[PDB]
Amino acid sequence: VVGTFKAKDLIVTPATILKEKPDPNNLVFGTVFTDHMLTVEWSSEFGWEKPHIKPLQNLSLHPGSSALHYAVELFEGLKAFRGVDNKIRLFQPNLNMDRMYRSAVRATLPVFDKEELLECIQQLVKLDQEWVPYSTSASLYIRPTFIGTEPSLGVKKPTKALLFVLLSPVGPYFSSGTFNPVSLWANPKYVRAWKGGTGDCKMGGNYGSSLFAQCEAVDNGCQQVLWLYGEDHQITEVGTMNLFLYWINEDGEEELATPPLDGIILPGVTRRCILDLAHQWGEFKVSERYLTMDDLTTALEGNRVREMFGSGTACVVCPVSDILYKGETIHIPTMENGPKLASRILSKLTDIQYGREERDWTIVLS
Amino acid sequence: GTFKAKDLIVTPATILKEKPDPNNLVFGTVFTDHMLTVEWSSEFGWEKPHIKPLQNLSLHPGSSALHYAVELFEGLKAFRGVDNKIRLFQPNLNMDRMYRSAVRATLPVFDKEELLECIQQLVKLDQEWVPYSTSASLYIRPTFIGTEPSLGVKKPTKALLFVLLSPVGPYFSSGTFNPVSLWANPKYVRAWKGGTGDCKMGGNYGSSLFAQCEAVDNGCQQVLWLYGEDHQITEVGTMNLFLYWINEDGEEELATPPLDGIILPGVTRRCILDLAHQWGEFKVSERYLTMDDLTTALEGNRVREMFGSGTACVVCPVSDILYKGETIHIPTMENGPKLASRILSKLTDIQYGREERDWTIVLS
Ligand SMILES: CNC(=O)c1ccn2c(N3C(=O)CC(C(F)(F)F)=NC3=O)c(-c3ccccn3)nc2c1
Ligand SMILES: CNC(=O)c1ccn2c(N3C(=O)CC(C(F)(F)F)=NC3=O)c(-c3ccccn3)nc2c1
Ligand SMILES: *Cc1c(COP(=O)(O)O)cnc(C)c1O
Ligand SMILES: *Cc1c(COP(=O)(O)O)cnc(C)c1O
Ligand SMILES: [Mg+2]
Ligand SMILES: [Mg+2]
Repeated sequence: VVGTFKAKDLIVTPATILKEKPDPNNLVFGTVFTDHMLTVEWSSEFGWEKPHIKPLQNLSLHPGSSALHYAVELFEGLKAFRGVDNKIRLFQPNLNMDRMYRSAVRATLPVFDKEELLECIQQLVKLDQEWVPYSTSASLYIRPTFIGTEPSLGVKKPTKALLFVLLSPVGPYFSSGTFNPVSLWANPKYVRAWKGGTGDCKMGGNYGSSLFAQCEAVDNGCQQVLWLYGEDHQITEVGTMNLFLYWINEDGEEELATPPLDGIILPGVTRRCILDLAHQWGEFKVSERYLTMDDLTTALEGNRVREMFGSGTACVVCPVSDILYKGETIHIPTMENGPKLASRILSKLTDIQYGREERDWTIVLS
Repeated sequence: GTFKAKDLIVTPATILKEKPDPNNLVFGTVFTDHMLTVEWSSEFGWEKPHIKPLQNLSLHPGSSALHYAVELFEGLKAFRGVDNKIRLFQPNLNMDRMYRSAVRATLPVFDKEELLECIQQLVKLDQEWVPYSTSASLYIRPTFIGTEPSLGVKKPTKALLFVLLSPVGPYFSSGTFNPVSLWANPKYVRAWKGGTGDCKMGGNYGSSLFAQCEAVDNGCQQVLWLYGEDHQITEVGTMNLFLYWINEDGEEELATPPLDGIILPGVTRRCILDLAHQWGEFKVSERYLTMDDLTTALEGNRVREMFGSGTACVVCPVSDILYKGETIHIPTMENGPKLASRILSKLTDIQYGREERDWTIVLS
């Protein structure tokens, strides 16, 4: 019936008692939640209900809900930043709405009007705007979440769903607020995602399967998993981050390389932004290309590697110092090379996020 | 550690729901009066198990089951016998598989015997829901979810184990073989080497819905899951795949894909392999089967039967595969189907207590 919900229909139930804000320098990522959340119910029978902004509450779900049985679920991750000018900005949020819509279609969750969801998210951040931290090293994490709630054990396209948005204040990625280079666990026994799978979507099913390898990484003194793919051991992603390699390539050219979007790579907003910046600067070759462990070890032997880093909303730029592979520790000289490019990218993205320079990539809160 | 069945806290419902007509049941849509719930935390371990009225779950919206598919499930049945004794069927294999799935999911381990006793006590309390029909059964859905209120992608420090009961009818309303048409599109891959395809983890299923919709759009009832450059035939929807044929060496053979990481080790699959091995009437091979193997065999009139196996269907004969724009006929229904019928008769006779078997347990 109701094709899609509208921000103009928002029903706002303000909280009576507002919670004390956390210290932005003693925050664990995604553990502290703001006063309010967005919820929107859908059914096949009646379509989208009116959207609600209401106090953070537990969800009341039928125990047969397909999100709990068949991972009929997806999420997004984007941030609000309090600028040096005290204006709150979103960063490329229409890219998150596009990616969420694409994920919903592949999940068989009901489609929604992307502009109306973004306006609902803006109104939620506006209401909880004092949760956007007063710190140029902290931000407000925005977690749109979309779950199948049909009370049927049939493996089927859902006839009931809930779209909701949580807000979580977060500090710097590492407590130190400076580059803490990560050690990676590279075990080809595990595969994050495969050709013909859903690795290019933020569907919950891609993450539950990763926890065992992450635990093995921590057991072996590593902070993140290096996700290897195929007989040639392609390096694909670092934990929940896109993978960048800054090196002299096989042709002796200075190059920033990242795996191509061939179906096993999550198309990161950060990844997109870094490729755009590197293209704009025009100071070295920019290549979306396959990179193997043998490519990397051959390059290290030839002193051709400068930097390796992950990219993502949570870290921005996460330098890599070491990879544990085939029972050996392989040193990556990222931190002995500045890291010049990683630092330059972090400085440029944070200058844009916190309004130190104007950009088409930011929207001031409505 | 573990919860213990001896600690069960039973809160009976004071209002009972009307039992459904056993001949008008939609699979997994009707739920019984009671459920099992058991809370876990890293801090305190397993809480006492509860049998209480079916209720909504109250979950923190940050629960890792909702964000990162930190979840697994099982599927097994209780059957009201011809002698009116309620029986479970190979339930220890479900407990083994659930335990193994929990380890792969990084959910907390539990005592398999304690969970089975808790399930028996739940079915016993709701035993009148086990249908009065030799074509209907009580579906048992153990479910295990991460309830950590954290957006970190991490091993959960909070979890809920629960069990739902759902009365269900025959797989097809007719209660006779309705052979399935399969949609074979290699662009979709159910599972990969180094993934979780050999575990009943929720994450393996959410990704499948789009392909299932495409199957139904093209007049097919199930997806044929193809893998690799050679187009291995792996599974049929949520069922293991059996091929009864004359193999390349001219030998009568029952073939099924091997457990190399992309196959869910079905209880029904296990039972069928056990029966075929016991009978000793033909070769039994856990081997790769490709679309080219199958079409070469069909061209040589070497195929007898193809069927899916699973708790829901038992034996699901396959009549056709839509592949590369061609409808490929499988002569299953023109060959009896003799083996499919024999397997269905044997397993249903055991389930409904028409013959004694080590595979069944009479309810606690
Ligand atoms: C072996 N371990 C892994 O490979 C691993 C994987 C993911 N990780 C994250 N992490 C999320 O938890 C969530 C997250 C998204 F996408 F939700 F924002 N991004 C992420 O980087 C973090 C993290 C996140 C935020 C702040 C500090 N640390 N650390 C890891 C480690
Ligand atoms: C393109 N479509 C597919 O490939 C497809 C997939 C799974 N399917 C099931 N089905 C579950 O829905 C659930 C289920 C488990 F495992 F939970 F018991 N088994 C299952 O066979 C059913 C079904 C189940 C019970 C009764 C009648 N029909 N039909 C399909 C079709
Ligand atoms: C979210 C995510 C990324 C990073 O995407 P951003 O939009 O830059 O936050 C990378 N890899 C995986 C697997 C992800 O889920
Ligand atoms: C559950 C399941 C089966 C069948 O298992 P049974 O124990 O026989 O019910 C087959 N394949 C997949 C993918 C499954 O999830
Ligand atoms: Mg519109
Ligand atoms: Mg041929």
